[PDB]
Order: sequence, then structure tokens, then C-alpha cells
Amino acid sequence: SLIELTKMVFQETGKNPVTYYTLYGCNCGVGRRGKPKDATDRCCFVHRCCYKKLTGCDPKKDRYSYSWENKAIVCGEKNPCLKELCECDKAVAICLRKNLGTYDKNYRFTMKFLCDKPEKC
Amino acid sequence: SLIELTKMVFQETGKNPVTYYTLYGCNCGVGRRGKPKDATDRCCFVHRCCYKKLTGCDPKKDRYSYSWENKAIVCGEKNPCLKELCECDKAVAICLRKNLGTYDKNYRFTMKFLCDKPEKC
Repeated sequence: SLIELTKMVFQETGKNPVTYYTLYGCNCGVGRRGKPKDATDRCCFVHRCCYKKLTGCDPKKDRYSYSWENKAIVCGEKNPCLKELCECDKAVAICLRKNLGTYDKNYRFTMKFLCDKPEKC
Repeated sequence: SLIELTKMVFQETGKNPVTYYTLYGCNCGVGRRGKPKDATDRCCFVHRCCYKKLTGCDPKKDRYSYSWENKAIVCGEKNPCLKELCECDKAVAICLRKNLGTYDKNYRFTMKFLCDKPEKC
């Protein structure tokens, strides 16, 4: 769920996920599709694509078990849609963390830039 | 700081400020600008106008002292910028609560409406 995804993203980035990633670029955030602006944005694109591959579970609302063990996300979750959901989430959290160096707060300003056609998953 | 802001908005409104106010209308939440769509939105605009007037401290980072006395915020903060920043936050919290009457969950969805040109403070 969002809860876990927000948690994981915090856990990896150390950043307030809600302010960093609620709206960012063309792909981070609920409304949002468009050619990735940058690596961060691309993580959210990849993560949205990841969600699309899922069947039988709801990324938004469904809870799943993961742990943080040695400071890394461990999707201990047997149920294999949930495992995949969890793994989508873990992927984006890591991805976002990896891309902190280029994170641009101006890409929060949805009105300060335009979104090209969405990239295809 | 956002810590104190978020607490106050919570205190006043009793709503989760993350779900309610991370993204609302054209002004509430990071990177949002535009003509306020309604009173709640305008609360947020006034609050950024408030921050805009501050010289000498950082509305995001700077912790400050307030108390909740008889379920009203008191900016007991001595230091003059931090107390102003407290008053901004105190004001928005109050404003958001006051305008809960007309709060429109519709305005949470970025792509559901347009933001016209920001008004000037």
C-alpha cells in the first residue's frame, strides 16, 4: 500500500516522501504521466510501469509484509502479487534514493514545466 | 518548521494534514501556486504570503516554541522572526479549521482542476 511505499521511500531516501514525491516531474504523483524529466522522475515512471504488471492486488490499498533488515528492504511477503507489489515499491525507494543527487525541487512545480508524451512502459 | 506547522494544522483541524493538505487546490502543499480555488486554498496562499513577509528565519527548518493552551495555539516563541513564523503557521491552522465548512475533497486531485495565475500577496 501507500503506507508501505511511503515508508520504504523514506527509509531509502531519508527524505520526506510526501513532500519530495507527491508531485514531482511528469510521473511522480497521482495525476501524472509524461516523459520523465530526470532520473527521479524516471524512477516513478518505472514504478508506475511496475504497478501495471500486477494482477490480483491493489497497489494503493493493499498491505503487505516487508522488513528492514540490515537497512535494506526485504520483501518477505509470500503472496506473489503482494511480493511483486512490495518489490515495485522497494525498487522505487532505492531508485529514488539513488537519484537524490539530481533531485530538483523545481520539478515539484508542476506549473513551471511541461510534460512530453508519456514514455511507454 | 513543518513539524510545528503540521502539528498546528492537525491541532486546529483535527484532520491528517498529510492527506488533507499535502495537496489541495493551487496553494496547499509544496510547489503549488495559483489563484486560490476556495477558502481552504486561500488559507494556504495567505500562509505562503505570510512566510513571504518573514525576514530572518526559515519557515521550513526553524523549530519554534508554541504551546497549546486551552486548545488554542500560543506562539510563546520570544525570538521575533520565529514567533512571526509561528503566527503564520498558527494562522493557517486556524484558517484551515475555520474553512473546513467548505473543504472540497475534489481540490486534492491536481488533474481535476486548473490553477489560474497566482494572485499576488
